[PDB]
Amino acid sequence: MIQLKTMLNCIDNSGAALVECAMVVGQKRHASIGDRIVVVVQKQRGTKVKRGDIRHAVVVRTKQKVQRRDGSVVRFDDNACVLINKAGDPIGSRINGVVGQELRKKKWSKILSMAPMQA
Amino acid sequence: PKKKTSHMKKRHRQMAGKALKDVTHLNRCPACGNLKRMHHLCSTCLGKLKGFMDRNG
Amino acid sequence: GPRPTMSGATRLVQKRRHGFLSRVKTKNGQKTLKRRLAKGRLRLSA
Amino acid sequence: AGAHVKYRHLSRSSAHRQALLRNLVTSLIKNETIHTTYPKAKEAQRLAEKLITLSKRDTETARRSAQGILYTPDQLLPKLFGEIRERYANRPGGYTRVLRTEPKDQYSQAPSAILELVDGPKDMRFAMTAATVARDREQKTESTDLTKKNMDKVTRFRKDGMRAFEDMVASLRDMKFTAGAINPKEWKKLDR
Amino acid sequence: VTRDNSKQRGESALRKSGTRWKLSVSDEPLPEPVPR
Amino acid sequence: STHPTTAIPKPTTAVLKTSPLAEETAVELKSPSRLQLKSEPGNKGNPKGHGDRIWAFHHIEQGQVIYSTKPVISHQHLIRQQPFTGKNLVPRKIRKDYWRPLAMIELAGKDQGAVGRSVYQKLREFKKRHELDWANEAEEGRKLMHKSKRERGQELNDQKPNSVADMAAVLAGAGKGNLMWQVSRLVKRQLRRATVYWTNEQDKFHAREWSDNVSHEVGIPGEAEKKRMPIRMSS
RNA sequence: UCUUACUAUAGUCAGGACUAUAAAGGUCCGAACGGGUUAUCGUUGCAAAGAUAUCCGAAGAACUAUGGUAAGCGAGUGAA
RNA sequence: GACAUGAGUAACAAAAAAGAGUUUAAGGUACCUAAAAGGUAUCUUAGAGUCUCGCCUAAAGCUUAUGGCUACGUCAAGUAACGGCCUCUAAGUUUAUAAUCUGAAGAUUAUGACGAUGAGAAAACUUUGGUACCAACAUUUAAAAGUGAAAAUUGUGCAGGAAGGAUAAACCGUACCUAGAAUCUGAAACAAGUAAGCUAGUAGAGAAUACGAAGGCGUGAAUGAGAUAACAAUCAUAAAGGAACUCGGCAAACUAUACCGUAACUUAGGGAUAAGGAGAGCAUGGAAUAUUGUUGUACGACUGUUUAAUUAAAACAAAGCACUUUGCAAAAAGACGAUAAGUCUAAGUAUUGAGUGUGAUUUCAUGUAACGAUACAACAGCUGUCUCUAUGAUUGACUCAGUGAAAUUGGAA
RNA sequence: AUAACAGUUUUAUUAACCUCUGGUUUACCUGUUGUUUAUGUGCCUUAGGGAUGUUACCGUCACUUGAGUAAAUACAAUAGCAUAAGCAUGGCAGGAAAGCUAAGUUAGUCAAAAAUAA
Ligand SMILES: [K+]
Ligand SMILES: [K+]
Ligand SMILES: [Mg+2]
Ligand SMILES: [Mg+2]
Ligand SMILES: [Mg+2]
Ligand SMILES: [Mg+2]
Ligand SMILES: [Mg+2]
Ligand SMILES: [Mg+2]
Ligand SMILES: [Mg+2]
Ligand SMILES: [Mg+2]
Ligand SMILES: [Mg+2]
Ligand SMILES: [Mg+2]
Ligand SMILES: [Mg+2]
Ligand SMILES: [Mg+2]
Ligand SMILES: [Mg+2]
Ligand SMILES: [Mg+2]
Ligand SMILES: [Mg+2]
Ligand SMILES: [Mg+2]
Ligand SMILES: [Mg+2]
Ligand SMILES: [Mg+2]
Ligand SMILES: [Mg+2]
Ligand SMILES: [Mg+2]
Ligand SMILES: [Mg+2]
Ligand SMILES: [Mg+2]
Ligand SMILES: [Mg+2]
Ligand SMILES: [Mg+2]
Ligand SMILES: [Mg+2]
Ligand SMILES: [Mg+2]
Ligand SMILES: [Mg+2]
Ligand SMILES: [Mg+2]
Ligand SMILES: [Mg+2]
Ligand SMILES: [Mg+2]
Ligand SMILES: [Mg+2]
Ligand SMILES: [Mg+2]
Ligand SMILES: [Mg+2]
Ligand SMILES: [Mg+2]
Ligand SMILES: [Mg+2]
Ligand SMILES: [Mg+2]
Ligand SMILES: [Mg+2]
Ligand SMILES: [Mg+2]
Ligand SMILES: [Mg+2]
Ligand SMILES: [Mg+2]
Ligand SMILES: [Mg+2]
Ligand SMILES: [Mg+2]
Ligand SMILES: [Mg+2]
Ligand SMILES: [Mg+2]
Ligand SMILES: [Mg+2]
Ligand SMILES: [Mg+2]
Ligand SMILES: [Mg+2]
Ligand SMILES: [Mg+2]
Ligand SMILES: [Zn+2]
Repeated sequence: MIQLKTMLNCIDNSGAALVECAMVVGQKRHASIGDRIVVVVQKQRGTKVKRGDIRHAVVVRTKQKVQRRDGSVVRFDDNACVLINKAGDPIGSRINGVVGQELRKKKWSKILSMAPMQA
Repeated sequence: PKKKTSHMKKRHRQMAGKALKDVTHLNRCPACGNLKRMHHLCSTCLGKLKGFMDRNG
Repeated sequence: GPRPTMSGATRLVQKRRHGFLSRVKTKNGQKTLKRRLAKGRLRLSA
Repeated sequence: AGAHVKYRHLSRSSAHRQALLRNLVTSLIKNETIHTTYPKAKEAQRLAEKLITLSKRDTETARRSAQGILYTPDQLLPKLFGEIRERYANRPGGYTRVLRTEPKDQYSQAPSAILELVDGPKDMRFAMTAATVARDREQKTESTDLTKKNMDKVTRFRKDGMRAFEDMVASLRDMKFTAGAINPKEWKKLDR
Repeated sequence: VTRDNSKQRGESALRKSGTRWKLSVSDEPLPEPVPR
Repeated sequence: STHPTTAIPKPTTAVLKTSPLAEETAVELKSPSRLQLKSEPGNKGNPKGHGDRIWAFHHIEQGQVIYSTKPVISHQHLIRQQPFTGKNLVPRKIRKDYWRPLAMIELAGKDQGAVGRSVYQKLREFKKRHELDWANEAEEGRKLMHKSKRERGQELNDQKPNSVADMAAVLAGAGKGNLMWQVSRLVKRQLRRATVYWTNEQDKFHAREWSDNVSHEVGIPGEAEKKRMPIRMSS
């Protein structure tokens, strides 16, 4: 459950470390794993994204527990995301971390083609 | 209140469906025969038996 | 509104202000006595 | 809007309600009977029947939980695990009897009851059933099925049983306790 | 300090609390006087 | 935590039956103490003369008693001898117009002050057991438990009759460790002589019986000088 | 006898910290005491100025007690 | 003036709290009994007490004041263990006397008298001016040790700390009440207010915080028993997010020992506890300490004061500074005096007094250190402010028994 | 033609419902701090003595403690220990089924027809 003013982690090599959610795209319900959002870069890492740049992102990890169709419920220790452009193409090129398994059923093959781990 | 309630509209509120109901669940007491409420213990035999068990025992 | 202006009041200040000797012994206090006396007051002071 | 009440709150605080129930169960053992309101007699009835169930256990935990309900354990525990334990040894539950009574306080007219220990020295249904039997024998009447049904209830698990019941009847007739009792055959001719 | 500094702990005359400790005259019957 | 006794018949060490409950008299509940089997106990660690005489003062109106080793009581005695018996029932000070000497006890031994310091202890321990632990007056005699808390506090203050019964008991060997006993242990024992001075001859009749080692005298030394005359029954 | 100022005679301010002092400071934290910052309740109130929490001063231009003086054509008192 | 309506409605809710027995007096009923009586049970009114539970506790306890529409058997030569009366005087008062001023009334000065909130011989028996003084603060001292007074000893700072008298038992007070349970003030039985002493113990630096020994209380039916809707008040907890709420972080939440190391700035005192490193089981565990923090601006140097009871501040005051005035030879100027004598100024004298504006210091209106329940902004954390509410607790609301208002109303189908 | 295996939307809104995921939990279990009360037990030595505790006296201007002076004693004892309960926000902390609940689950809209407008 990601809303406005929520701070998330960027796990791709885009040069963003800490982004803040500014809008849940396409829905009124708060963004969960695999949902598209618009974020604002709040920090960087020592064509990178400068602090204050507004980009679209995808939620990959949520601290809120998420119930799968089989009754499996997954929970992560923090909220993460990967920056994407309005087209839907990852801005970065490599993911460092574990993403949720809900990206497979929501057609995010591009994020899943960067060899991210899954839980 | 904007006006004074008349004798009619005040008598409706006071007595229309507010008549005291007659208690009809009364039975006699087996030990003494006195009238008591149903499913209840006689008040005159309770005190007498309650006092009879305090003297001798 | 009214205030509790008689809280902590002592009966020694009542005799020094509105007592009988505060009135017979002053020119302005002799008038108050005669007025209350001419009206019929029993309580000329205090 | 929320859930229903699990039990009666009796318009008291949490701690005040746990002390009210421990005092009624303390007076019930000490006095074998108590005359209180009906909602109070029905809330302590569940705590008095669970305290006598602990008195029928051989573990020490039950001996420590019985100490945590009474308010003078040093003086009342010997009675709990003594006389009372022997009394209710063979009874499968149902050690208390709550009988509705006329208001104990006439000011508020609050319905009252009598919480008592069955087969006890002050069992009010054992005496009321003995007075009915005393009147029936002393008036050459035939006991009703409800009198016969109550005569066996108050003599089945009691130690002496029928012998203790016949002695009560004998003591109520030699005292002339049934003097002035309206015969059951003249109840249909009485209005007042 | 092992002593109890509240000498008259739980000690009252109106409620007949009894002596706090055992005295040398505690094992005898109280002398009964002739009333006034 | 306190432990109250019950009004049950018990044995006494005194020679007389102090109370009707007393079963036996002159019973040895403990071997004689160090100074009990001593012909001449001495004023070892106390001032000269201390213990030779003991005074008793009483409220002539309410009946409250105070024991003192000196001929005059002070504010200490009123605090250390009068327990709380109700609101408006414990005086805030000693009023000279109410407190008078009730009696005075003088021993034969003019330098054996250790015997009076023992008589003083049993009198003060008996008085504490009269204001507290009064189970013998709860349902009999004055019936203090059948009275209101206000009237119960007034009767608990009236310790004058009780104090005179503590004198006939203490001066007859009541108490354990009482030094009024004299054991020879050559084993015959006896009581030491004593003299009680009374301001009122009628006050000595609160004790149902007095021992044979006490002599009664009227008038307390120093009371006539105060223009206070003793009350005599014979007149 | 309220209240403002003054006046005489008296009383009170747990404990701790810092500072040059044992005691020299309109010093510091914080009870009693004195204030009344913010919010809520209350508004035919418990109260014709209260309750709760929060907040400020708390050895000083401090606070308190019992008396005294100064007020109504002019204006007594007024850190206003 | 009487009697209606609202209405048998609101209210009898200080977040202490009740439970079950017992008993006394008078009287009402039912039965027993018909010789009236007496006995058993029960109810009404007015009491009392026992066992258990809880509440206050540096009090809601005890001893006493101010005071009192509570009640009248409250008892003293003095000290221990007592005040008044009485003696002495302060601030002051004076229809006392003398003098003086004055349209009358009156006012002034001196003397006298009077006036406590102060000072007054002895007693566990008694009748000169630091060779100083008895303001504040600090220190020492009744010898086994500690603590609190009393009085005195010594000393410190400046703000420089009364007056006068002396040195055989009369008369008056004494009861009760101290504000959470029947009494004072608030129109009253009001959740407010009111003086002094004591005010168990444990644990503490402590009168903090927590428990509570004794004591009191858990109201004069001015209430009691139920039930536990909406909603309100006061609270508890809370997934994910963390100001997205809102005029505004309003409210709420977070904030956590004699330790190593501490910046710009600075009036050299501070800033500063800066910051930064750290103190058997889930937890060395409750309460209080304990609060958003930091930084930067505007205004005012600062601590203080202000519209009792809607404005606490930037306003008033303030130390410092500046200017005008005042030579005292009979009245220094200023203030006061139906109007004077005269009083304050002042037992002062140009570094005195009064008036006026400014408002430390620095630079000569303006820039810093410090300080602020002032106003505002940013940053970090924090949270039910919000996304978006849910649940739980108590007290009302609701029903039964008792008691019983108010605004309002031309008449009303 | 079978058998086995695998794949077959989103958003919004309305209502119901607790299987799941959570929230709550004021008479459930466990742990635990401060303090009080009751009960039980409770030191050394050869019934006695001693340690601690108790009462009285001595003493002080007064209070407490110690010494000293007498006596009693776990028999009704001290500190400690055991059990239980009270109070401190349900004292606090970790869990928690039922009930209620949304952020959770499921369902309608997301089956169909007639007569009409331009
Ligand atoms: K402060
Ligand atoms: K004139
Ligand atoms: Mg006014
Ligand atoms: Mg006043
Ligand atoms: Mg209620
Ligand atoms: Mg509690
Ligand atoms: Mg008195
Ligand atoms: Mg005044
Ligand atoms: Mg200060
Ligand atoms: Mg400050
Ligand atoms: Mg003010
Ligand atoms: Mg309102
Ligand atoms: Mg209505
Ligand atoms: Mg209503
Ligand atoms: Mg109501
Ligand atoms: Mg009767
Ligand atoms: Mg406190
Ligand atoms: Mg009155
Ligand atoms: Mg006198
Ligand atoms: Mg004079
Ligand atoms: Mg005086
Ligand atoms: Mg009040
Ligand atoms: Mg109060
Ligand atoms: Mg009043
Ligand atoms: Mg009281
Ligand atoms: Mg009550
Ligand atoms: Mg939350
Ligand atoms: Mg959370
Ligand atoms: Mg908005
Ligand atoms: Mg906003
Ligand atoms: Mg706030
Ligand atoms: Mg300022
Ligand atoms: Mg104002
Ligand atoms: Mg204000
Ligand atoms: Mg300047
Ligand atoms: Mg001049
Ligand atoms: Mg200015
Ligand atoms: Mg300026
Ligand atoms: Mg200020
Ligand atoms: Mg009603
Ligand atoms: Mg599908
Ligand atoms: Mg569920
Ligand atoms: Mg279920
Ligand atoms: Mg339990
Ligand atoms: Mg308790
Ligand atoms: Mg408490
Ligand atoms: Mg818990
Ligand atoms: Mg559940
Ligand atoms: Mg369908
Ligand atoms: Mg068609
Ligand atoms: Zn019957």
